[PDB]
Amino acid sequence: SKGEELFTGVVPILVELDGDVNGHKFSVSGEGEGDATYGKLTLKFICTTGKLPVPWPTLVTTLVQCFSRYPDHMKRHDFFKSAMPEGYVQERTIFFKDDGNYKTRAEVKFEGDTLVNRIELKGIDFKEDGNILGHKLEYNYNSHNVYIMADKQKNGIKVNFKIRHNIEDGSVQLADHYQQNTPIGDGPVLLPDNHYLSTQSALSKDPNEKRDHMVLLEFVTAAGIT
Ligand code: NA
Repeated sequence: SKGEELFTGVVPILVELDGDVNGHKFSVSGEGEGDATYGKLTLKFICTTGKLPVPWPTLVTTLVQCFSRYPDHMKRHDFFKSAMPEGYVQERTIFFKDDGNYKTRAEVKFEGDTLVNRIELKGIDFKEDGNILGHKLEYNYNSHNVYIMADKQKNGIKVNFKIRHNIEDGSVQLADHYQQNTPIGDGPVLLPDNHYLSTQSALSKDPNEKRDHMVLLEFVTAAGIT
């Protein structure tokens, strides 16, 4: 409705994250655009503090599900856009198997015509020689499904899914994601029936960019109903 009409065209996106993983502090700034009509996201992220101390793929999920394409028949299940423009809080705990965890809190809302994702990330219990702090993950990203359920008690949603990061030896580093989103405003939101978002992502590098960075192209579509 009101929220849905804010995404019918191309919307500029800004992402700002401050992180601390095992005491390694860093900041990331991202810019790009989203076109929910095609579930399309294009963004470029920059580590503004120097070298990123964790692998870029591990930050992908943290670094705007309101850009998902919801088929017309599923639009009544789109919580994310319904919370706009006031926005929502997105919180996650990401458990890296046999390693540490990230806890994140983000506020996603409009500032003017720009969709902004402001994030604080805290990582603890990482192994200094593990796949994360040791940078043993390939610079790529597998397709992932996100499973969404209503959470009535918080007037929001609960989300869970698995991400499998590719290790450079051919193995896999699992990152189990637990997520909750709650509206910032007190207006009504769409509480959905169970469904999922199917996402595909491609990571690349800007050949003229010398700062540590990540270019991302992502397509996201809601599914699972009718
Ligand atoms: Na402890």
